[PDB]
Amino acid sequence: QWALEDFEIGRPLGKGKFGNVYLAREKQSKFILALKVLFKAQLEKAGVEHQLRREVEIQSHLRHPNILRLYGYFHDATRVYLILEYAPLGTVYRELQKLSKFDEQRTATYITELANALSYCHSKRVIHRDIKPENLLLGSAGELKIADFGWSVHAPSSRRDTLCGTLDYLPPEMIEGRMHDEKVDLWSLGVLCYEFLVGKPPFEANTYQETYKRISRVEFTFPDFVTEGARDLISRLLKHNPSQRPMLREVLEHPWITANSSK
Ligand SMILES: O=C(O)c1ccc(Nc2nccc(Nc3ccccc3F)n2)cc1
Repeated sequence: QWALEDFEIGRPLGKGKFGNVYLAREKQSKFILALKVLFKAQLEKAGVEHQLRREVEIQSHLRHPNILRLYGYFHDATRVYLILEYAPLGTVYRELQKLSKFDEQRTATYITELANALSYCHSKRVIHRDIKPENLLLGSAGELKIADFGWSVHAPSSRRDTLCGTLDYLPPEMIEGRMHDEKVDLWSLGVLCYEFLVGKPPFEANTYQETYKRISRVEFTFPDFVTEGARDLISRLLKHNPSQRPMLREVLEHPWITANSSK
């Protein structure tokens, strides 16, 4: 069992509504990790305790290269602490703001990485991971890690979309006040891919109700440059009916994936 003084604390990597993630290192081994700090006073207000409590339980059990590993958890009085894997390269979000778009090789690789994570997660009976770029981190060299977990944290940047970066990634079934099956995730995949190539999500709009309009009615159009295998994958992924959406492995199999995927 750990405690706060077992750790040296660096800068905040990102600041959230319930707390902050700090760069840290265990004092003895001098091994660097990321410490999520949860103020716990917003935690009651927001009515989230027991959930989080079993969430550390679940995510404790998740081992994947494309999933950020939760090493441990502890708490004191005012704060809960998640001891996390450190991802040196930061957010795919700032990367995407850097380049303004990715290419098909990068994109295809990220998408297979993600598909593996979600496939793994499903086999572990875990659904509805938050895969929007803000929640995705970059490991040692290029590798892509799903952060999720602690409700969303940001490093200072852009400013533009703050949130209201929200439902672009929400599926019609979720937004529409209904339940969801594992297939929720494959909608996000579609959206992600689009963004990667385009630089913006397919449903982006200057009002919430209009974004909704486009999502639930699945109204989205490709710029000239998007290749059609890309189009096929995306169109195949974004379907009002969950049942018409591919299974993950089918996604990995997709011809365009295999074509440009470095993995
Ligand atoms: O800003 C940067 O250069 C930067 C941001 C993050 C980072 N690595 C990391 N590792 C593990 C967890 C974690 N939380 C987190 C922090 C901020 C936003 C989103 C996050 F999910 N962030 C490295 C650099």
